[PDB]
Amino acid sequence: MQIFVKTLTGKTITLEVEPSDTIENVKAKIQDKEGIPPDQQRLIFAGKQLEDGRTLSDYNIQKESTLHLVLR
Amino acid sequence: SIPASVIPEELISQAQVVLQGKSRSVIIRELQRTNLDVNLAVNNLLS
Repeated sequence: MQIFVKTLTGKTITLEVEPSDTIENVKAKIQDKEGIPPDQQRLIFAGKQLEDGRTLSDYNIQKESTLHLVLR
Repeated sequence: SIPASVIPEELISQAQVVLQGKSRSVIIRELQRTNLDVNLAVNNLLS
């Protein structure tokens, strides 16, 4: 399932994920692709911060959904 | 602080896109607090 992760300046990171992926799994994919430590990532979907141990399922994230990445 | 009227709208828009539900005025106030460091403003508002 393709999703988009937009950085604060509006850069798009396109990811391939599964609905059963945890947020922590998504952070590790961002680490692999971008070199950013998971512990520095905040992922946001529709204005809310996402919890590391919860799956994409718990947020109804769907094909082409857009998340936002803010570095802490 | 830097006057609201001089803050580039692109900085406000960046914050808005992440902080769905937040008004411009809250974002403007935070940007003024953080010397227009939009990353710090958005972190502050997330926490």
